[PDB]
Amino acid sequence: SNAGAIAKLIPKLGELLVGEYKLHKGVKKNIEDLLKELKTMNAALIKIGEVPPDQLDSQDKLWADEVRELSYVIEDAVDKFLVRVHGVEPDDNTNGFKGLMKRTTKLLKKVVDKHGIA
Repeated sequence: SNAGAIAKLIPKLGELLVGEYKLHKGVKKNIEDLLKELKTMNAALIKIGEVPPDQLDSQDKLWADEVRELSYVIEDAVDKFLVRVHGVEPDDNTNGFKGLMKRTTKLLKKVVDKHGIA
């Protein structure tokens, strides 16, 4: 699977959506959001994958790459579980949500031109 690595992250985020963590409801809100994007992005490769590599351009290659690199951020999703026992507390500032929401919206704005992913 060329983009399988990204698809394997689907369940990775679901672990926090199932209710298996020691955090408030406001925390999981960050996880459900991440998966919400990958859910459409990943599935997109399946629909758009129908076309040959000739249709893809120098930019298209970056579109998918940006989604793959995002996997690095997903690690924090489950890491939040250990961060608890560590003594550290959740913070909207430290969480850097501004970087995740901005990194996602950028990719989503590109998919909206295909189907209109809100």
